[PDB]
Amino acid sequence: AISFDNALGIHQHTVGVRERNAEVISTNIAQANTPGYKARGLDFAKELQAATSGDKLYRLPTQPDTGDGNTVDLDLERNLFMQNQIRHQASLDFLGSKFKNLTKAIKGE
Amino acid sequence: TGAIEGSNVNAVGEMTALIDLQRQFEMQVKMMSTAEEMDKSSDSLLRM
Repeated sequence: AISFDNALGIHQHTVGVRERNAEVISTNIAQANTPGYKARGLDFAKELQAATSGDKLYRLPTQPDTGDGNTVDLDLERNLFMQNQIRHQASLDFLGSKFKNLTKAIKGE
Repeated sequence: TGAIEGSNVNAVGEMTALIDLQRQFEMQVKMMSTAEEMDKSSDSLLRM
């Protein structure tokens, strides 16, 4: 034992995935008005598995498009972006406390 | 022969169509206004 992997856990890979998800969600919000653009989804479980050791998912629209072809539901995108930011803040707190505890033990302070 | 045929426009029929087109037009305009009103409200979600 006594290794950074065994000490940090999955809180280092989770942060990267949460930032990846925010990039995907922000892309859907920006491309909301572009006709023909299809909303992009991200699988957290698969992304976390790939990050730990190392495809395109589309979001099914709740209602038909008005003709443009864009399936971005901006009501859902804001809700997911808000959730992603909260869980990303927790992951930073979880990962940040891993380093603080490691520093505390190696210095006894 | 000796006569000219006029138009068959029913003036009342057009006028009653006009007043119904106005009201239906105005009701949909209110739908546009309440659509952006909902959109403005659902913007504090990302306002941390």
